[PDB]
Amino acid sequence: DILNEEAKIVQALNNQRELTIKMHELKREEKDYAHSYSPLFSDPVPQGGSIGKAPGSSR
Amino acid sequence: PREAAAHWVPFEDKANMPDNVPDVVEVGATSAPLLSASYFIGAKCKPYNDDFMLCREESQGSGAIDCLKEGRRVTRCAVSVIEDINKSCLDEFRLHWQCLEQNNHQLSGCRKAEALLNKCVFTKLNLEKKIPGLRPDEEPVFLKKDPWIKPAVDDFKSVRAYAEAKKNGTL
Repeated sequence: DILNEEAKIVQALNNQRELTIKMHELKREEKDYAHSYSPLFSDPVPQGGSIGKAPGSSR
Repeated sequence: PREAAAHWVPFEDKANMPDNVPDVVEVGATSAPLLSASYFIGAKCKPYNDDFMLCREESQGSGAIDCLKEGRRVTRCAVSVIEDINKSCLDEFRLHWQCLEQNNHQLSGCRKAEALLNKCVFTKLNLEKKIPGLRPDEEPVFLKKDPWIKPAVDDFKSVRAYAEAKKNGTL
C-alpha cells in the first residue's frame, strides 16, 4: 500500500517530465504566416504601389 | 520611370534591327495630331492595344523581347487611322491641331474646331468619341453647353469655320 502510492507519484512526475519535453519541442516548431503574422491577409505577396503601374511586373 | 540627372549625357547608336524583326511604318505624327486623333485610334484599335498590353502582362519580365509581333500591329493600325483621317478631313483635322498647338495643348481651349472635326470623322470615317467609365446621368464634358471653363482667345479660323458650318447647316 506504499509501493502503489509511490508508483502514483512517479507516474505523476513522469507525466510532468513528458509535458515539459513536449512544450519545449512545441516552441521550436516552425509556424505558418497566418498564425505568426496577420491572420487575414495570409499572403506575403505585395501588389504594392498601384497608380502608375506597368503591365508586366508580377512574376 | 525616372527623372534625369545632375549631368546626363545623351547618346544614340547607329545600328540596325538585327535579323528577324520586319520593317514597320512608324507614327510620324507630332504631339498635336496624335493628341487630336487620340480618341479615334483608341476607338478603332481597342482590341489590338488591349492585346499588346495583355501580352506584355503575361510574359512577366520577358516583356520587351516577347511581344515584338504585336506592337508591330498596334503601330500599323494607328498609322491606318491617321492616314485615313489625313485623306478624309485634312483641313478640319489641321484646323483642330492648329488650334491645339496654342493653349498649352489644353483640350479645354478648342471645342469649336473639335465638334467640326467630330462631325467630319463620324460622317466619313464613322468613328465616335466616347469617354468610358462614365455612368449615365453624367453628361460628357465635350458635349455640354455654356461650360464654366472657357478659353482665353477663341482662335480665328475656327470661329469662321464654325460660323460657316452653321450657315451651311452641316452642323
